[PDB]
Amino acid sequence: KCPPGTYRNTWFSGQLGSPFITADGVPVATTLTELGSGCSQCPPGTYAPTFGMSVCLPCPAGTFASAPGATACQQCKPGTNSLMGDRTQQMALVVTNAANDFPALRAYTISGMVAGPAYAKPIVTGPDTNFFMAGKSETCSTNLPGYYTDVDGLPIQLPCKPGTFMPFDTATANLLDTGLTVDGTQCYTCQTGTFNDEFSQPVCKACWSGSFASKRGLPTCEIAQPGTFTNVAAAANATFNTATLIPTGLVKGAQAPTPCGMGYFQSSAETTTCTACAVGTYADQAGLAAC
Amino acid sequence: DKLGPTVNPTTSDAVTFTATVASPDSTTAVFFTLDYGDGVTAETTRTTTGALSTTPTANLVSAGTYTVTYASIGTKFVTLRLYDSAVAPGVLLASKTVPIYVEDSTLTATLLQSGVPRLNLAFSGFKGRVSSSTANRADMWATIQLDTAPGVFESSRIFIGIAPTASTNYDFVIPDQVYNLEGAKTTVLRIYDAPVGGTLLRTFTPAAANAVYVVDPSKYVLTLTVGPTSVTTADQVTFTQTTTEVSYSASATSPILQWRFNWDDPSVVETPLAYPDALTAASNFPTTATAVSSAAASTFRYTSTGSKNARLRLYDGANNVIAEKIVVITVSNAGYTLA
Amino acid sequence: PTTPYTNIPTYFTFTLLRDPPVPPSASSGVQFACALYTGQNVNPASAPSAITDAVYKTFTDVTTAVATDANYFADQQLRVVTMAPGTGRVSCTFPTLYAAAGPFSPKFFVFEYASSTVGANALAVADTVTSLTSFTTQAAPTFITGPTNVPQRVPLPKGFRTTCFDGYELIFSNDNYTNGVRVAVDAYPYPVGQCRKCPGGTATMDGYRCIPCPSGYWSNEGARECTACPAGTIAKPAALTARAKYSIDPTTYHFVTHLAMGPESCKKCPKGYFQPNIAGTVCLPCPSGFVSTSGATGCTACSEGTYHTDGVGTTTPGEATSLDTTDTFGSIYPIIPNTCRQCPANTYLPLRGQAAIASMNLAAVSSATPCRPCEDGTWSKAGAAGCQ
Repeated sequence: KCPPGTYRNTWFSGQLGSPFITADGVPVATTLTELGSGCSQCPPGTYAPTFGMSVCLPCPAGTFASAPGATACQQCKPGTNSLMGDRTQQMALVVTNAANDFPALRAYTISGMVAGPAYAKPIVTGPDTNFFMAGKSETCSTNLPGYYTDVDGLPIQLPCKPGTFMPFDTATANLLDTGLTVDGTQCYTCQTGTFNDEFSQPVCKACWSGSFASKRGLPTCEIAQPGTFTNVAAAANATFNTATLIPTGLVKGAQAPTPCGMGYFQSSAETTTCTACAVGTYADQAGLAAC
Repeated sequence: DKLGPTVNPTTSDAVTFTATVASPDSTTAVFFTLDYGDGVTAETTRTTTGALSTTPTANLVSAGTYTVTYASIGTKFVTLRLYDSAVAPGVLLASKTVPIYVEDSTLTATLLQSGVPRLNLAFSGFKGRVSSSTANRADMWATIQLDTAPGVFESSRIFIGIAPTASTNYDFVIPDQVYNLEGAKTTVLRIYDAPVGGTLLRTFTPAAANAVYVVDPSKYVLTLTVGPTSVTTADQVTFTQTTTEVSYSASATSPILQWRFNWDDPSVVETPLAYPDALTAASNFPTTATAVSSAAASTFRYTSTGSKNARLRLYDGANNVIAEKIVVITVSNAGYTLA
Repeated sequence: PTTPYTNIPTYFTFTLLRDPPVPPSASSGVQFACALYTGQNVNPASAPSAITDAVYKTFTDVTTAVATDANYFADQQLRVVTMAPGTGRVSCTFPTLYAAAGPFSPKFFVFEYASSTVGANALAVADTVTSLTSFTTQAAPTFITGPTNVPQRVPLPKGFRTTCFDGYELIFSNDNYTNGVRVAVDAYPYPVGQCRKCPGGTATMDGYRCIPCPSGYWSNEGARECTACPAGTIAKPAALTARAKYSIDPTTYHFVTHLAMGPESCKKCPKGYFQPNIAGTVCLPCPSGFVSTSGATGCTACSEGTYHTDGVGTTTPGEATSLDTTDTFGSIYPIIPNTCRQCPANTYLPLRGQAAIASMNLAAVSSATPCRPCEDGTWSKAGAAGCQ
């Protein structure tokens, strides 16, 4: 029988490994084998625990095997995850090699609101063409900004739950306290004056002026109750540039209720400005719902 | 190979053969004979060849009478055999065999594509008729094959049914299949008698511009430009049918898709499904921008003061849109004041 | 092989050969005292004073050691191992803990052990040391090497699914996948976990990996267990080619070259080869004399008065056609002779199934037929089993 870690098929020998290390993006006709038997070595991305088998089976999800002669697959690191291609390659929208078109796989397809005043449903358009987890013929790829991976073994990268946001890198962030660094594996809670009503969000949107938010990690904005107002200028959700699919320019809204001053009321909730009390009626204390 | 009809031959038609012979080693003369699957029909004699050499020589059936009409339908093993001398038995140098499938003329098979198969997306709008001329027919299987390209392979065996009685048509459902070429295809619906192997009974053909064409919905670009947006319920929005240009911009030869526009207001039903301007049915969709209608101008007033999604979408066959362009229009009633 | 990891407790194994003078099976066991010094000065302070075997052979009795004796990792340790009779090779095992990184030089010595005493150098000549290659310990990478893990009770928005079910491998895509065929594209705002069917040749249970079958079997796109190929068949995986543009839906992974897509892949053996097994990864050439028929399960013995050579002169030979081998398989199964021939007049075959002996060079030694001169005073009427 063939030794473990190798194989031999009558219909095909040889290894085609690492098709995302070469710049072109094509496999290599590897023919390495163990001398004594001559059985063909397992292609990078598979393994062979048993002694005798013809086809040696792909690496399962959440695992990897860079070396051809792999006895078994290793669980990806706590931070990173398993997904064909590297992060930048998965994050690349432009192409260089026209013929192969290899470094152009568009795996992100992020929901974020497009550059400019428009708001286009996911910026990258078209079917995801490169999606397999199992085939992993290289080091474990780092995690898409929206998602995260807590434990070592994880088939698919998990999205950050509502009221949380995992930025792309530590420096390329918007609102992070300067005593922490995003290593991927742990998802940081949204800062006061933000909302996040969906998963896999690389940064949570700042609440529109009317509604405000006080506590940390709030899945929805808190309604400005009648008797106050919320004025703020820089309260604009970040603008995902199409060049690198990264958000930027987020500024938080009003953290406090900031009640309506004396002689000034607000009957209607979810309001930015405060209305003056009419003639004949008075406002005795600040924060009065009505006159 | 079979030099006769490109389609798998039926009993009547009778086939011709091409068989070039070459010899990179030596340039001598040999004599060839042709056995047929039904050896009763004919047993050819030994005829002389010339020179041969590395280059292939147009030989065998040039103006010969080796064409044989078969009787039974099935797989027949034609056998070329080369001999050194022209005496029995001689010395057989080589013997190449070739299988030739002969189908049944009685059975008919037709393929219907309901809608235009989109790219990537799975297209289920297929259907197959099998009208048998015989009274009783046995159980039958079919195999869809999307294209004749080497990369695409024949699908699994589907059990279409029995077609037990009469000469009536028996529809069979075809399971979903995914295309990826965004170009013209050559769809082949083969039919077998048994589940595994057996024999070929019919092979359908796209047949001259009824071919499955793959369409990318992304390529289509449609402009709407219909009046203002912020106007109120009083103001009438104007649909300028001449200004709404629809274009494919991918390839010249694409199927036509009738358009249809909706106000998204319950007051008025959706527009009737019609073709682009100055274009008839069963023609190529225009690659350049063209209006939906020649001379039209609609005026609409929204009853309710809400957000209205004026949407124009292209249908074909089944009501499965491939290209939709929506535009939002807002309505306000608080601008008015009287004193 | 040269350099071990820094802080992992490394086992060291030394193979000792007694060479052709292997102690006889009928004898008593022999013992040897393999002793080594790693090079580090973590344990008993200083390094050994000299290289001579005298000091080396008195390091410590370490043959028995519990993991928590504080001596389980001694820089210099001597153990005693035994060769049982009837074996020449011995393995000596020493655990070694390297606290810090740096160049080290392990010095290994071997001594014949007899009656609790340590002897001289077991190698020829006294005071010869097998110095191991001086290495520098590298960092120890952490990597658990088990199967896939699964997270318990994590919140997912709508479609995202941690674990797909039988016959559907896991995908990470925005597009609206139903079953394994997709319905709509670019529906979910972000990409999420879907399930694909898996192509024909493959078959998946508990699906994260979508595994092609072993050569013996054949599969259909969405089956749990990959289907066995019939007895008299091969299941030749049809060449799959590849994807050329990296913007085309991939059938399967990239290392996958061929797949056994559907029952049609189970082609049947040509005449002259039988396939008894059910896996049937390669067809079995029928042995000398025995003769097959089409895809055969068992070779039929050739009758008496007959041998086994080609049958080109005879009519209706059971030879493999060029179609059945070149077109379906190629060059792996050439055309071998398959038929029975009658030996001519005045010779006879009493036994059954003796084929014609061949020759691999013709101009040197000619091949003949294994029938007999038919002892004098007797004749035979062409193919016969007994001379009259």
